Formats: sequence, C-alpha cells, structure tokens
Amino acid sequence: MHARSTGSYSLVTQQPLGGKAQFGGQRFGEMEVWALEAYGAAYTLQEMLTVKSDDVNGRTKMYKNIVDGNHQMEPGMPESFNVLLKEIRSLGINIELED
Amino acid sequence: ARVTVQDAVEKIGNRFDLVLVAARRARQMQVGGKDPLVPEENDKTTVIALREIEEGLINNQILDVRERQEQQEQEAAEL
Amino acid sequence: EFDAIKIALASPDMIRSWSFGEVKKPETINYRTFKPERDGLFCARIFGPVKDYECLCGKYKRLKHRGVICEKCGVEVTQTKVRRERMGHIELASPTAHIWFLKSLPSRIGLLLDMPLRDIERVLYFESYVVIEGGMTNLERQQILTEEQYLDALEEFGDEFDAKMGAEAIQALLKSMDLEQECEQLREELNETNSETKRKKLTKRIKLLEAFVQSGNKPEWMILTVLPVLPPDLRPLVPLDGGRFATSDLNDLYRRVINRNNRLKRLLDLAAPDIIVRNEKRMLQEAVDALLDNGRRGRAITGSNKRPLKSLADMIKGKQGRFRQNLLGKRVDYSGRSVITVGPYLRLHQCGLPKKMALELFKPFIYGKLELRGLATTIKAAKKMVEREEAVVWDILDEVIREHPVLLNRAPTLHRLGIQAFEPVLIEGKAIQLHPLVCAAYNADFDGDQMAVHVPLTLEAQLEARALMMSTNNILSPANGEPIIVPSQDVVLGLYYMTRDCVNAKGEGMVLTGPKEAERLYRSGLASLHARVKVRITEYEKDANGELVAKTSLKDTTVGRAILWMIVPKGLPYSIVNQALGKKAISKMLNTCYRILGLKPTVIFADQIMYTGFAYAARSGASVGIDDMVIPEKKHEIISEAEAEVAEIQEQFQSGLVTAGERYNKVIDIWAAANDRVSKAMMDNLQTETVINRDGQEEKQVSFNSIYMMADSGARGSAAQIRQLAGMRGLMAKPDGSIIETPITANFREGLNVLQYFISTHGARKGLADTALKTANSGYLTRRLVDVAQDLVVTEDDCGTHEGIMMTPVIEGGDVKEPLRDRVLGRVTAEDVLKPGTADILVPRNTLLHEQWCDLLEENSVDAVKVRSVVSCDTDFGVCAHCYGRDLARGHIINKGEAIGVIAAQSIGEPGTQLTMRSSIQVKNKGSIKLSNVKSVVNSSGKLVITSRNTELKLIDEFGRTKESYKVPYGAVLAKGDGEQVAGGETVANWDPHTMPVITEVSGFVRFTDMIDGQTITRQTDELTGLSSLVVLDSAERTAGGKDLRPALKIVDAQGNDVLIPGTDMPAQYFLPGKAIVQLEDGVQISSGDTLARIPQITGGLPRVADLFEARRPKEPAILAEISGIVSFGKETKGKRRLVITPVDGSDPYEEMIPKWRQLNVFEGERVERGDVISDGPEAPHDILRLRGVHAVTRYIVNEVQDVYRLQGVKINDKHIEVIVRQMLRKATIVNAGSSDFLEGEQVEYSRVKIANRELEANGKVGATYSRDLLGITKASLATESFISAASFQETTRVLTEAAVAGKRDELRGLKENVIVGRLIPAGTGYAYHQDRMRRR
DNA sequence: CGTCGAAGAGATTCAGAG
DNA sequence: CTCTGAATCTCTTCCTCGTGTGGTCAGGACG
RNA sequence: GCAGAGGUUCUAGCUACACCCUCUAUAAAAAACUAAGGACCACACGAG
Ligand SMILES: NCc1c[nH]c2nc(N)[nH]c(=O)c12
Ligand SMILES: [Mg+2]
Repeated sequence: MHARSTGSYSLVTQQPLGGKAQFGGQRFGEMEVWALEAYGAAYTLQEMLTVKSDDVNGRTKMYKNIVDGNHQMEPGMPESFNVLLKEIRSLGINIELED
Repeated sequence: ARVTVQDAVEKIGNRFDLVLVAARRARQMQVGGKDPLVPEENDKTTVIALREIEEGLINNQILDVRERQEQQEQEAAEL
Repeated sequence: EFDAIKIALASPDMIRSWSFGEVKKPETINYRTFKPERDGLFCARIFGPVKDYECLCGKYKRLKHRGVICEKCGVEVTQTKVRRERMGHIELASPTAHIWFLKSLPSRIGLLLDMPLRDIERVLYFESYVVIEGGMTNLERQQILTEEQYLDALEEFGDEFDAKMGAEAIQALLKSMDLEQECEQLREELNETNSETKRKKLTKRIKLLEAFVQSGNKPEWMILTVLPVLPPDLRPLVPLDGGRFATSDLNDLYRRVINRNNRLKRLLDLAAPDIIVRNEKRMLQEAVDALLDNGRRGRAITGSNKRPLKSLADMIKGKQGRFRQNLLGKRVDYSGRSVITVGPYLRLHQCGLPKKMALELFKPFIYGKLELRGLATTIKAAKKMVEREEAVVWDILDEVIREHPVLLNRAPTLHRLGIQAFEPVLIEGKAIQLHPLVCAAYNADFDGDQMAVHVPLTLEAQLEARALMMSTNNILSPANGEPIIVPSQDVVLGLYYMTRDCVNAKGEGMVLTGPKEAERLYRSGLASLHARVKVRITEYEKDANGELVAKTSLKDTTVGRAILWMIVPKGLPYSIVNQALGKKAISKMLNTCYRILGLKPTVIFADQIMYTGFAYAARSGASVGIDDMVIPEKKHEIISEAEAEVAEIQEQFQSGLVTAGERYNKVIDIWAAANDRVSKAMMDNLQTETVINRDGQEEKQVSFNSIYMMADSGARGSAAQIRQLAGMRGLMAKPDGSIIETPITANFREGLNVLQYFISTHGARKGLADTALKTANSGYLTRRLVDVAQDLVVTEDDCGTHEGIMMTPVIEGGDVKEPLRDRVLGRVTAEDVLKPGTADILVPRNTLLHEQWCDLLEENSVDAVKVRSVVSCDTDFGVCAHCYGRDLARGHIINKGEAIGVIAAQSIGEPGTQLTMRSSIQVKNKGSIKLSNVKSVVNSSGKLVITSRNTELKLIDEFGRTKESYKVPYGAVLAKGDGEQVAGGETVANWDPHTMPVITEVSGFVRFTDMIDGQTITRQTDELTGLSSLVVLDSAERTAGGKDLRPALKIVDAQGNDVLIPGTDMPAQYFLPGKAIVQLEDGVQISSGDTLARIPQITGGLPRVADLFEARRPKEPAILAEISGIVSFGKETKGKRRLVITPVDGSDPYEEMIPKWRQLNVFEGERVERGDVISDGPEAPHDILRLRGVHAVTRYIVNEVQDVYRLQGVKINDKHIEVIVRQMLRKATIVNAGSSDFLEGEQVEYSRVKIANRELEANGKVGATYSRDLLGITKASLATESFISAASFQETTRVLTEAAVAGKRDELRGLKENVIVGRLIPAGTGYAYHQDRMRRR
C-alpha cells in the first residue's frame, strides 16, 4: 500500500516523482491513455494529464478549489511541454506557437 | 443512488450529451445556490442531476430556458 | 487560446533574439562558493536570480524592489521560475554545420548541393579542399581537391581564387548558389530526361528546392554560427548528496564545447599556424556534433565509467525521451496500489478499499468537510486532526466516499475494459477487494496481482466515471457482442452440479407445488438435490408487445433446476434452466436476458447468479482425489501391442525392406494411433462407466467423477489436459521442432521416469521462453496499430453513399466457418436486399440489421447481402455513423463522436498474447454439385473434367447455400458430374496428386506447332509404358535454337486444316510445358479430358498478421494481367521470358518481362481479363489494389486475418479489421494534374485531393484524376498529416528534420497532438466543445 | 578565494545485355 | 552504355506496470 | 501589510498562487487564511 495525494515533485515538475520509499503516484502509462480514449471520457483524461500531473497554476488552484467546495478545473499547459519546447529550441530548430 | 444509468440515456440519446447536460445541473447545485427539484435524500450533488434527468425534469433545453430567465430577471434589476 | 504550432529552421538572428546573455566561462559554479559564476554556464545575471525576489549581493530582498536590476551583483531581481525560461547562446569562432542536417538519411545538405556525402564529410573534417568560385578554370565549383593537389593547383593557376576548407567552405557554397535559379533548369532537364530513375532523382531535388523557396528559409542557416544553451533549471542538476554535485548530464558537453571555442579564439588572435588552427576547428566541430547528437559518428564521446553520456537528441527520442515518458504517460497524483482479494460480497458495481488508503486518497475533501463542519479553524488544525485518526475523521470520510467512483486500473491494460470504475466500500485490512465476475475482463488472477487505484476529482470526471466507466455499463466487450462477465470458475461448477439428475435419489417421481416449495423440500433434506420430479411453473411471456403473458404448465424437471428457477427473471422462458447448464449455456442465458430484458434486469440477474453458484458449490464439496483419475485397463495391452508393432517395423528396417525415413514415419503414425486409442479408452471409462439402479435392474448414467465434472462443465480444463492426467502424455517435440521417436508412455497419476521428465522439460522451457517474446511482439504490433489509426472519430451521421463491400459465408470445405447471420449482423445494407422471389424487396436499402431482421434473413436463405463499410465511406476526416454499423458495446447505432480509431486497434492487438507465434476429396453431405464458371469436357471414361483450375467444386442443396468448397487441380478428372445430385460419403473428385494432367479445350488431332523432335521436345525412353515418351526440354536446359521456337500443340482435322477456337479466329495452340511426359504421338487425336501429359509433382503465427498489415510484398509474387487482352510473346527468354498482352480494341504499349522459371498457366491462344492471374503463386496487396479496385484488397486482407484468428478460437468483428485497412490506404497519387495546382508526381492525402477535385467540378474546370495507393502501417503513420503526430511514434530525428526543413506547420485536430498539448481531446465528451470552438472560427 | 542478434526498409553501389 | 534489376552497406526497434538492494565527477593545484 | 510597520498561532508564514488583522514609529491586543530540494547505471524479484 502506497497511496498519496500531494507531495514533492521532480525537476520536470511531473509531480509524482516515482512511487517508492519516497512518495509517488502510480504511472498513468501510455496504454492507459488509449484505454481512456476508447471510452468517451476526456475530462478525466485532461485531469490525469494537466491538473494532477504537472501544472504549476493548476495544482495550487484546485487544491484551493476542492477545500473551498467547488470541483472545477483549469487546464493550464503541462510543464513537460514547456521542457520539450526548450529541448527543441536549443537544437537550432525554431518551434513556436501561433495565435 | 443509481447504479444503471440506462434510463437517463433514453432521454438524452447521445450519452455523451448526458454527461455535459448533467455537469451543468451539478454545478448549479454546488456553486450556484439553486435547490434540486427532485426530493433530495442523503445523495451527493452529482447523482441528483441524473435523478432529475431520469424524471424528465431536466434536459438540454430546460436549463437553457432557465438561465435565459435568470438573464431577464437580472435585466429587470438593471432598470 | 492559441492555434496550432509551426516549426521552421532557426535563423542565426532568431537565436540572438532568444538569448538573454552570453556565456564565456566553461565552469558552471565555483566549487568553494555556491553562488554561480558571472560568465559561467549557470549564471545569475543571464538566467535570472537563484532565489525568489533576491539578488546575489543581497542588497534587495523584498517585492517593492522587483523589476530593478541591481548594479552591484548585476542580476535582475525577479521570481525563480524565470530560470527555466531564459536562454543563452555561445558565439562560435568558426562556422559549424548542424549534424542533424548532415548525417540524416537523405542528407538534405547534400541533396541541396548535388554532391556525394563522403566529400562533404571530408571537407567538414578538414582533410580535403573544395573549389569555391572556380571561374574560367578546369576546376568546377563542385570539385573536390586534395592537399597536395591543392598545392599543385596553386602552383599551376596564378589567379587569386583558391579552394576553401571546413564548414566555412560549405557555408559559402550554400550562400553563393541561388535556389530559384536552379529550379527552371532542373525542370527543363527533367523534361528532356529520357529515363525515369534520373527523373525521379530530379523530382526529389526539385521538391527540396521548392520546399526551401516556399517557406521562409535560407540554406546558409543549416550551418549554425551561434548556438543556444539550455536553461539552467532544465539541466537535471544534482541534489545535495554530501557535497559531490555529481551526475552525467549535458553540462560536460557544454563545458567541452566552450573550452574548444575559447581555445580557437585564443589561437585565432595569436596568429597560430594553419596546421594547428585546422586541428582546433576539427575538434570544435566534433564537440558540437557530440553535443547535438552523441553517436552520429563512429566515435561516441563518453565520460567516466566508459558509458556513452546523454546528449540533447538522446533526450527527445526513444522510450526514455520526452515524447514517450513525460508527455504521453504523465504520472498522476491521487493514486494508490495494493494486492487483490476475492471481495465476493460487494455487488458488481462496488469494490473494496482499505481505510488506511481511502483516508490518504481523499485528503483535500476531508479538509473541506472539516472546514464546513467548523471543526477546524484553519488548514493546519485539519491536518493535525487527520493525522490524529480520531473518531470524527472516520465519520467525515464516510461522507466524501458515499457516491464517489474510483478507477481500479490493472497494470497491463491491453484493451478498453482494462480500467473500469467502481463505487468504494470501506473495509479494514490492507488489500483491495474485487467483484469476482469482473476478474475476467481484467484478466486478473489472485496469485498476488497488483491493481492501482485512481480518483476522479472534478465534477465532470465523477459524472463520466458513472455514465461510461461503471462496471455495470460495459457488459458486452467492444470486440464482439458476446458478454464479458461470463461466470468463470466456482459459480459455473456450482450451477452445473445443481442442474443434473441421478436416476435414483430420495424424492423421485413426486409432485411439487412450486419452486417456493422445492427449496423447502431440499433444505429439509427430505429430497436430494438431483431428482426427476414434476413441478408447476409460472412461465411469463413477452409475446404481446410490451405485455407479460403468464402461462403455467406442469413441467417435468429436477429439484435442483426448479430451485434455480426463482433466480432468473420472469421474461425468460423455461427452456434454458432445464439442460445441464455448462458454461456456454450460462453465457448464452446472460446474453438472451440482456437481449430481451434490457440492462437493468440483467445486472441484478448476473449478480444473483454468482451468489447461487457459490452457495451451491460450497454445499457440493467438489474435491479431487487420487481415486478419481482412473487409469483405463486397456492401456497396458495397448502399450504392449504398440511395442510389438514398432518392433516389427524395426525388424523390417534391419532387413533392408524399408528406408530409415519411411520406418520413422510409420513409427510416428502408429504411436499417434495408439495414443488416440488409449485416450478414447480412458474417456469412455471416465464418463459412461457409472452404473446404478433405477429401482430395478442396473442402468447407465453420465459420471459424477469430480475430474470429469470440472471438464464437462467447462469450469477449468479441457479433455486435452485430462489426457495428460490419466492416459499417456503422447509424443513430445524436440527443441529444434522434431518429434521424438519414442513417446512418453506414462501419465501423471503414475510415476514419471527420469528420461521421460528430461524430455518433458524441453517443452516447458520453450513455452516459458516464448512468453518473453509473444508479449514483446504483441506490444509492438498493438502500438503500431494504435498510432496508425489514432484519429478516426464518427463525426457525420450519413455519408449518403451507395456502394458497400459484399458479404458472403466463408467455408473451407468442412462445416461453415461463419454464416451470413453472424458477419452481417450489426451493419447496414448498401443496396436493397431482394427476396428469392424476384422483384420483391424484403428489406430496404438503408435499414440497420438487428436480430429481428437476421431471423427474417434466415427464413429466406439469402447468401449475398451488400453491406456498407468504412472503406467506401466518403466523409473526409472521419467515418460515418451508418457506414460503421452497430457499436457492438450497446445494441444501438453508434453515437456521433465515439472514438472508433483506437477501439479497433486495441481489439486487434489484444488477442496477440494468447495467439500462437507459430488424392480423393469426399463430400460432406448429400446435395447437388454446382461449378461456377466451369468449362466441362466429357472424357473417354465419361467422367466430368474441368478445363481451368479456377473452377471450384461446390455443393448446392435446396436452400442454395454452399455447404462446402473444394480446390481442384487444373485439368483433373472428377467422378461426379456437374448439375447432378450426389450422395454423402463418396468422393466427387479423384485424381493422382503427383501427376498434373494437361487437357485441351476441344477435341481433335494434335499438331506439333513450332516443334521439332530433338529441339524443343527430346523423346525420353520410358521403361514403364514400353514406349519412348515425348519429354519437353526445359527452357534454360534446351539449346538456344529451340529457345527461339515455342513448343506448342495445335488442334486440327483429319484433312490438315487448322480448327479455330469457337469465337476466336486464331486456332487453339497448347504450349507443352517443360518436362511434360506425353503418352500420345504427333498426329493422334486427343480425347477431351484425357491427360495428354502426366507431369510428376499460412503461417498462423503473429508474424503473418504483422506482415499482412505491413503490406509486405511476398517472396514470390504471382504476376497478374494489367489489362484484358490476348497473350503473346515478344522474345525467346533472352535473359528473361517476354510477354506482350494487347487488347482487341486498343493497341497496347504494355509488355511484361517474365522470369524463365515461372510456370505460365495461361496460353498465348487464351485471352485474359483485367485482374486475371497469369502465373500461380501468392498475391501481393500492392498488385491487387491497383488492379481490382479498393474493394478487392479488403476481401483478401480481412479474410486472411480472420483465417489466422479463427484457428486459436478468438473472435474479432470484421469492422475492426476494416478501419485499419481504411487507415492504411489513405494516401493517394494523381495520374494527371488536370486543372488543379498539384504537381502530377507528388503524393497528396486522398481527402484533400477528393475535396479539391469536387470543388473544381463545382465550377466549369475539370478535376484531377487520382490513383489509389497502399502503405504499411509503420510507413503510413510516419507520413501522417501532422509532424508532431508522427514525431512521437518512431524515427524522431528524421521526422523532425523533414518538418523543420519544409516548415511544415501543424493543425492539431488529432487525438495525440491534443493529448500531448493537454487540452480536451476531440474523441468523447470533448467533441461537442471542439465542434463549438470550430464553429466559432 | 575564487580561478585556472534479427530483419527490414531504404539509400548507396553496381551491373549485364541487347 | 545505361538503366535493369541486383547485391551491398547503413540506420532502426525490438511491452508494461510495480518491489527492492548496491554503486557513481569534474578537474588538483594555484598564486 | 489601506501605505509603512508589527503580528497571535497551527514548521516557515507582506507572494508560493498567497491572505487577513490591528496600529502610527514600533512592537503588541486578536480570530479567519497556505504545503516545499531528490538524477543515472548494474544486479535480483513479482505479475500479466
Ligand atoms: N505571520 C504573522 C501573521 C499572523 N497572522 C497572519 N495572517 C496573515 N494573513 N499573514 C501573516 O503573515 C500572519
Ligand atoms: Mg496473477
């Protein structure tokens, strides 16, 4: 038994940090995303991917929303994507986002 | 408490429209101060919406009409 | 919020625009002082402050000082998160070429200059001059020069021009050339080109040039001059570990690059000799190459411990890169893990949960509820009381747990049902309980398996895990309509033991009032559980529409069956709980209950059946004892007689009568026969041998042996395993795939010898080693299938099209494998299916076919029904609802939006775990023989003789359904005639398989056309027939003189005239194939059916499915007829046989080269049709698609996959195969450009070209013609619409380079490009929101 | 006191005859 | 002689979750 | 922190997303508000 709710995060801000002696969340692996996509469930997928895992302005917002009484969501955008953008931008390849 | 939701999805055929039309009803019961029309009994605010939909008291049109009436009432106070 | 992303090659000015500072000092930090160095790789001034709102000198420490750069330390005070966003750049002293744009497969820097890769490799590494600005010389601008040759050129040419060196030379060459200039001359050269290979190379180059000139790129940009550095916090860094700060990361590479650059700068300002500057520049280039991608060269730069240190390109691609480790599979909070427990009591909509786990999962909810109660003033007090674990906290926890579903997720979730929802029920202990009936969809044992518990937080997630994911919502699996909650092990055995009959048990022949009284008469012990009695039952009927009709008849059954009646709902009839009730009967009972009663009265029934099964399997005491496994008495005699037979064969071999191989085969066959005999003896002594009294003499009755009851009921084990428990084990296989001569003659109840165990261990080792490869290959196949479809969503409700693929029952010659009532059910017809009475429309053209329709189809007995399928749908970016048919999960038409792209990929890749990795034909039943498209000729014996091989033997009864199909050889002799009723048991076709008959279409004399005895046919003396038999010399064996002539037979009359084929002027010419043994002579009449020449004569594993989907060309592809015409030859196999086919209407430019060793089943007098086979052999998917349309490749690539999947017994509905087929042939090629702007040679997506030509035809101008194309899954996925959709699947470097060079912007719109970004996926409930947002634009 | 194997596609190689 | 196909060389990928132990730079003076 | 300053406590507690209170030169009367630094590699183990 290991279950955790909140705790320390990693450098890439993927919060669970790996289930072990140190606190960790079980990996919502690659196949589980497909298993979610097979159903019509997308909101739970979004909350598995953004608010729960890595969104610095999502975690600290919903930890206050839940204790307040309303179960809302704000997606933000994962820090891992802001890491991939840097790891490609530092390669001599300019990758950006339109608007 | 409801275990099988097949009765509800007959009212809202998509069953993807059912979740989106019940989330608004649940929000109007958690954040918004409105009271459920179904007699509440110990149940949380997320199955009360499904219970209302089962009775046919709520669909994708009734809640829109109600929010339009709320908008009109707010317009009345604006003078 | 923001539109799609775009990717383009980074300009040297843009890098300067990005960076905030400039790094000049290699050292990251001072070891003595924690604060970073001013010019170091970690820098406070460049990459922001180290701590929040704090400078380095400590002058300012509060928010009121924010935004003011301190002048003492020099760091602009701001938050710390700016340390993951700012960037820095190094100024290289010598221009350095990118490695991604040099060592990649097409090598764009080489394709852009049209020079070999090796020359660029040489000049880039400072060992060979390349001429720049040759001028009026004998040295070209693309010329490669050698050091000594360069010196000689200097001595020879006095003009000031000189070949440069290094990456600067390549940069200057790139700058000098004009991209727009070469395009016109390349187009002219392509037009003047006489060959297609050179023109193809030219098309590649011109496409690269056009891509460069369209997007905003400058070729000079491939050689970076300023190089950016990653932000400091992006470096993994080292945690305080006692004062080491040690780990292998990028910082080593960045330090070495900076050191090399600084040395180069110092040497350049020191006026060093060229021999040293060149070496320094080469070292700098090697360092930059290693930094960008460590290992693209032969040498892999490695730090300490001799391990290849990671580089930037190694942290994007692969299972360790971001795209598959940190973007797709993010680890989540609010999780948990524990071992499994039976959890029998909880209903199938709820599962157990330890208190010590549910307390930690729902912590914020507990805090909120405590705040609402007023127990805790602040969050601190709430945390304290939660850690106290006092009485109030548990009461609060029993509130937030009431109606809050949780997701019980199994570890290897192969298919959709892997992760389901449950309602928690708090229990003590430390294990997660689980309803037993759902321990099958999970494929979850109880030998210490581990499930993970997730939690939905938002209100939408709670409602979704209730309306889609609750275990009571997915009863039927998406792969097939059959239920997935079939009772598995103990409940089925209990029901089987309940529903039986012993011919004499207490309470026999009595009359019972009803089940209410039967349960009492059994509980009292006055009557045994099995006893044939007479009871009355209120059988309720739904025959009246929407009404329940109650009929009560005194039915005869057992007490046990009568007790079971009360559990079943009222609607079901009584003809289901009356039989023996094995396992398949129970599953069918559940299916019928769901079909005719809905879902709500089936969940209750399936929950109640488990209780009854467990309760009456506990009272049974079904134990296994040694005396159960009876050894048949006949076994010893069978063993002795088999030993005698093998000894006889051994003595024969020692006498030389038989060969070693023949004796080995005989021994194997006799041992197999003996094994089957002993197995039959044991089975007959196991099931029937029970004998008891019927109040009189002895009577026979099916056994009550426990081992037999665990096999007949299907609870666990089959007859094959029992064969290993009582009878002999049989013959075992050697590790190399051979069968050992001596089988193991000992069972498991008996002792097993030492040798008979050392032999047995081979199979166990092989089977256990195959797990570690079956799973490893099934995973990859599933991943490819998922990432190839990945985007199919049912967006439109009706295509409105008309054409649909045909559907017919499939028979291999035995019993019908699949009736038309099985495949067709769940789909929608294309054209109006007609009653066998003509001009009668039984069912309209566009009605869905449910059970009440399939039942009607059975009455009329129709074999061919057109069905719309997703291959012929015309809706772009998504299949239709009607074109897809029944959802197969809920018995209604699929809703508008369900993500069907991933469902099929999961349902096909799921059975990849249990799937194994590796004369005279007698009729089955009486009926009439029908031969489709046959040309029968009556032989001398009077037996029916088919002309062509394509005719197939089929039997037709009064219903017209083909009971069987038989493949028959070309020109064979058949015992029975066509259109004649035949009896069962007797063979309709008899022939010698070794001999290949060669018959003629019509009767007449034989004339040896273009034939000379000794040139094309050399008469070989036959010692058996007593006459020298004309043997045709082989094409590669006969002389070249006879090669020019074509050995043929002509039909002629008695006078000498040539008899023409009926219909065609040219007389019939029969070419005698090589090594043909013709009994008749030149000038002897041929009987139509007599054999002129007597010529002596898949892998159901996973690789077959993989090769099928991959569209791999078979080893020996059978050639086909491109256009209908008459067969003709143009050469005499001068290196290769030549074939020319010309239509009678239009002249032909198409001539086919044929290998000389391929047999030609066609004759030059025969006229072929389009799509007709020329040479026999395996077919290629590529050939079929471009010869017989698109509808024909489906009927093959689905039939073959189903053939592979039928052997193992697994069932997968056809539409799941068909959507993968549709995703395969999505790319199309245009034959002629027409009025559209597409270049004729380019490949464009089928949807784009279809929409473009339709829009063009909306105006006067005509659209563009297109030719369909087929691509394998692993190549179609890599060439998808979006670059980021294929850059996370495979080959990241190539995909990213190709996207960056062309400036290929994205559009999202997929299911992975939205998962990566982290927004609503356009698959399920988010489809409405995405639709809306699209409407906004 | 900071400071200096397999296996398969694809792109090169390469070839053979009329 | 110049593609024609036919060898021949090069890059890629080869499941998915956990439970645990242990070991590990960089780069030692230097003024 | 009404702006500046100080602050009960329930680590630390004008930013981390923060937040509130009283007071007028400097700390002291009071309740309600949050959740932190952890890389790589070998060996063994379990399950599908
Ligand atoms: N730490 C001193 C103090 C006591 N109460 C407080 N309340 C708030 N909002 N912030 C604080 O800093 C304090
Ligand atoms: Mg297990």
